[PDB]
Amino acid sequence: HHLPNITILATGGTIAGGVENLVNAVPQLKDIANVKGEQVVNIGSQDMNDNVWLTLAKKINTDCDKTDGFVITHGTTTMEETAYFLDLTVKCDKPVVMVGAMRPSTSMSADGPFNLYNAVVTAADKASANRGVLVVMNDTVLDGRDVTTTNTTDVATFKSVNYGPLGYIHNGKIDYQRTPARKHTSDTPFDVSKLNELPKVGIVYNYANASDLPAKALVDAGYDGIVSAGVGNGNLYKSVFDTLATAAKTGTAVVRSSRVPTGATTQDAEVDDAKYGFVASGTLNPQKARVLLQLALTQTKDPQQIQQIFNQY
Amino acid sequence: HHLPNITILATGGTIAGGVENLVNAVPQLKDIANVKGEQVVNIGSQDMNDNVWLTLAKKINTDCDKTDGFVITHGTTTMEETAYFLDLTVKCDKPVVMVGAMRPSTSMSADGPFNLYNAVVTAADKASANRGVLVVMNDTVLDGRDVTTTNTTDVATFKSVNYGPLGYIHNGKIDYQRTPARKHTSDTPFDVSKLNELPKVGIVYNYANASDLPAKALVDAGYDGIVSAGVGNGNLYKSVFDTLATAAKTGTAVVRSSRVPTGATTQDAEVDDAKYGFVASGTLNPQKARVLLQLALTQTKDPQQIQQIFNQY
Amino acid sequence: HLPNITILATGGTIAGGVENLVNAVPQLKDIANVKGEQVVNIGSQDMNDNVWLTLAKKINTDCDKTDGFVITHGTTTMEETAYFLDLTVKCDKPVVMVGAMRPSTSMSADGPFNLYNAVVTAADKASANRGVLVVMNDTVLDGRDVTTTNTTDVATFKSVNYGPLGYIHNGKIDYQRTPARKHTSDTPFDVSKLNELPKVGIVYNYANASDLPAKALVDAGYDGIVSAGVGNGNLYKSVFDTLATAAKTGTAVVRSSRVPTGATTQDAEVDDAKYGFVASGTLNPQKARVLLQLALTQTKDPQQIQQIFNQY
Amino acid sequence: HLPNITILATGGTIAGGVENLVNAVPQLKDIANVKGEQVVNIGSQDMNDNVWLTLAKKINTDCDKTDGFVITHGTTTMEETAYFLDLTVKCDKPVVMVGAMRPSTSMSADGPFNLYNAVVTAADKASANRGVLVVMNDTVLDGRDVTTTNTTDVATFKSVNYGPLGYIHNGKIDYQRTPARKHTSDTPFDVSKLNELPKVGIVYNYANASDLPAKALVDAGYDGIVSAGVGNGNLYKSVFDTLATAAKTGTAVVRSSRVPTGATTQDAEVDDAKYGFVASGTLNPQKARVLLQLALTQTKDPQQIQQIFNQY
Repeated sequence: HHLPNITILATGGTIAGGVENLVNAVPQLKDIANVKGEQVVNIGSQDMNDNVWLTLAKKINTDCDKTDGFVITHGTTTMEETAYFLDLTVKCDKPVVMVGAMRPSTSMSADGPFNLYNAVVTAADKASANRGVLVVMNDTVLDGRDVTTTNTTDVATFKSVNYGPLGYIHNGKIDYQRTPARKHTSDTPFDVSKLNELPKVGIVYNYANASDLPAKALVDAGYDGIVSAGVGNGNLYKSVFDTLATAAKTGTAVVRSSRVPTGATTQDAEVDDAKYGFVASGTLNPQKARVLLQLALTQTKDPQQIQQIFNQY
Repeated sequence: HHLPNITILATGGTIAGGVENLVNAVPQLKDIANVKGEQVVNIGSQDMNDNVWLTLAKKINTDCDKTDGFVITHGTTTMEETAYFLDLTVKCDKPVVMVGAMRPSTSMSADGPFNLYNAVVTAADKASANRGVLVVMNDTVLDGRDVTTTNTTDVATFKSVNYGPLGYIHNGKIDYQRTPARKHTSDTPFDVSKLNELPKVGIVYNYANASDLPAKALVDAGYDGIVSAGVGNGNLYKSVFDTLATAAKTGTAVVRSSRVPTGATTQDAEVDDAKYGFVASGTLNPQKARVLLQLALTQTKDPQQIQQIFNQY
Repeated sequence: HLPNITILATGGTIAGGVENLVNAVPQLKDIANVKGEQVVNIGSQDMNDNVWLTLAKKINTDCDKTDGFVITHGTTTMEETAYFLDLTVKCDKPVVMVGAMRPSTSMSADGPFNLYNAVVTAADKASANRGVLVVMNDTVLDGRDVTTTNTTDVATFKSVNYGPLGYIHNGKIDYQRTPARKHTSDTPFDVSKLNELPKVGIVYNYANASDLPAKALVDAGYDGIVSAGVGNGNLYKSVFDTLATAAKTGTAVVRSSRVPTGATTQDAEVDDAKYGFVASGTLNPQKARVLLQLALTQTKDPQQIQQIFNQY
Repeated sequence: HLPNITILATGGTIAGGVENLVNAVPQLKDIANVKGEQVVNIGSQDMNDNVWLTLAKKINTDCDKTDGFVITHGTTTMEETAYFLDLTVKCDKPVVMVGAMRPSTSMSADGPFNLYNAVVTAADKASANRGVLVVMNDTVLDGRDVTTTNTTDVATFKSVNYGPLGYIHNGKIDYQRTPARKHTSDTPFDVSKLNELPKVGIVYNYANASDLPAKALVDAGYDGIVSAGVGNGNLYKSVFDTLATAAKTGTAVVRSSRVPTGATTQDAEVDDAKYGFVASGTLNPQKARVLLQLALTQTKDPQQIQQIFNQY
């Protein structure tokens, strides 16, 4: 019979070819779906922020019943953060698919048009429901939790570096062989429909001879939470460790992640988490650990509980 | 005729099996070289710092004539930083080889013994001279500039993620097919033999809704230089960009690197470097960009000159 | 009350006979009651159909007598045996394969810790119902996707298209994935009455390829030929012509690829419908052989072989 | 004064005949004076010895008439042609190969930007003396190590053992590496008088492997056989016995590996000295064929073939 209705929510510039005119930039979209577009905000992905996240999640939650699936156009710099936020806060189990482009739309061999096409194909496929928020880039379907950018410029940068992709797309057909095991979307307790702001969580970097001043500035300003981008398996330079130990004793939530791009920051391996009240991020990298910590702090300030959240989501 | 003399400088705990007794932990070392060991410092790699670096570089430079090659035992967390520092400051063109272990020496299938063996094999091979400071891990020879840790726990974590390894080791023989093109060791102008400290350079992280407070703390404390771990191709969150723009106008050196684990942060692509007085790090990740910036600042505070250094070393 | 784990050996020892293992790796005692048995003693590179049938029958038979199985197997052909077992084992208890890239007498031998992690894996209840597993280098990999990516590296084993199922740290496994394709007790393949498998060989494509290998297999009456194609399963002209003719005579022909990752997709490069060819999807040539052998025990029709290739 | 770059085409067009290219990619005009010529018109999967000899002769002949060459070639066998040219081209001007993973009429076709970057590469003086290059997905790769890693991905081309030579950003190349093995004008191989190459075929190893492919090649008088071995170049028993016998009769036998990265090392698994076998090092089977063909134009002694395999 008929084609699904897919809504395209844009957050920034056009990635192909005016969100209302996408069907004229990529006319092949008409054969896959009845497409409607809305510009929700217009900003550079590098300036992505908590208000945009709250706005997007509310919009998807409210409009879930009116459409068969969503495609979100988003810049590549912070795609991985936005995707995990929505993966935790969207209560709609219809396909929510994010997509961007590594090359500008006017450039030779621009990747955006085919990325957009494939994203609409993903959002229109019934098998894509109930898998969480998805990122479609370079002929691959990736889950919002594991997905990250691995290269500054490559069209193939987006990968799920720990657990792999969910599926591959070839000629408008998707071979799914995986689905994420951690809880997402409608299975999480996080509800943002009444929040107009989120807890303050910052990130500090570790390295040889690291200054403690970044950590001290965040504590002095009353941050709710601090993520450490540790060295190796979440290790801290001594002055950073002293400042964070004190902070965690006096009510700051402290998550140990790693600057190292793959693998888990594991619980009491290098550092005695139970003694200091620290939380280990597992496979969440620093920027994703921030997202989960922010949301955890809307429900609890207890480190043992926060740790359990980091083991479930 | 006879075996080379190799000196093993240790910075921390034993990686096999007491630096003087390594020849009893790995007796096969005797067949490859006449080995001597010295404990230079004893610290956790996560607490690595500028004084240790200055001490190591002086020691290698002074002792260069007394030995055929050096092996340095070092923890894995900051190996990649220490290696690049020495790659720029060591004036000895005999093999300088760093080595560590991802598993403790008492654990089942400890990687250290064979890593140590292979490191001594590398340091004893005449073909290893004139290639810069080398890291030997998991049967692979890696140059100190490109080498980084890719996984929190894997024995195979060390990779040269942009340009690849220099050689592979199989049965005590190395097949070298590459050598680094950027200038190293005795071809650089950096000389640390008279320095008892280095310029202050810190790192700030970018992410959605990033605080500018870490950057402001470093500027207020008079840091000489700031490396930004940007999003994508070295992009900055707006408040971080405003603070750094001001800082660079008033004499702080500012290098744009990326949190993204591979690829170059390229010069005037995303950001107008010439307008703001910023320097693009190319393929140096944030912690390595710090090392080069520190050394650049012992010779110049001019951004155009600093950029040229970042294009040569 | 520790689980009972059976170790079935197929070759030499990977740590330190088969009942010496608890002496070689004393930490095993703390995690399982281990019993060992030497099923065959063969080098992995000489792995064959008989060993496969034997292993599947032993596991299917002893399923109710133990809580899980660890099979010690050499690394060269581990990926083939693992997938065969993945399709033919009807025990849904953990079945975990393990080997070693370095010999047991070498410095920093990988076998002991690998063996220890394999037993940890087979003893964990969360490992059941995931199909046949390979445990190497602290990683838990599914039998369909796992392949060896490097000739000598201890980290060689990877699931190159869809990734691992779990990682192991201090004896605990973080499972975040399970394979979607049907395995073990969900397959129709039953080897309990078979003493032999259909004959399936493999030919390689490259520039200026001889069609002689393909002709030698056709002339010998092979039931099936898998092509290790160039790119997206393409064939050198002369090999193509030999295989189009054999397909018309009822030889089953599967297009796979010499290229180490990605699917050989259906009807994209070659018109499979027209020549009666089957596309392997993500199965590399040696894995596509395994499935084709089994498919041929149920059917010789290409369209139904294609569907099997789309479900298992 | 822009460089003169010649585009030699071997098949269809990768952007948009061969002189239409400057209309298809107008930005080329700003970086080079481009002349095009269609040397053959063949699908990459049917690539053969004749096309190789022709391309090497054309480049060797026209070397002094142009500043660099771009060769448009289909992706399936690009890695083979690139290495053949790398050993036989005596022009030390840039020779750059390029192709496309998506067809020119598809959405987000990769050929135009690839072609543009290839011409950029051939026009840059820093590209000379690095041997024959492949330029794909903003990356500059050497002809010996480059291989295709995925069946469909635009990013498929990688130098999987030693990495790329350079990356291209906004028309500038950051070169940080050059290949150490001898190439182009440093090799002894000269194809200028040859109308044919020695016959070298490829056999695959796997569990329960037939020795029929190997026998079909021996019986036909092949000069050389490359084995795509399991693990570190191992051979299934029956294939081993067939090839040990052929080696004794003077067939040249090279052990390579089906495993996609790492070296097939000398005397490690198999005693090469004793059977007269040669180990391929990092050359995969299809690349090892190329070098073996050329080695056989100078010598039939295994020890000297081994040395060639250790130098080129």
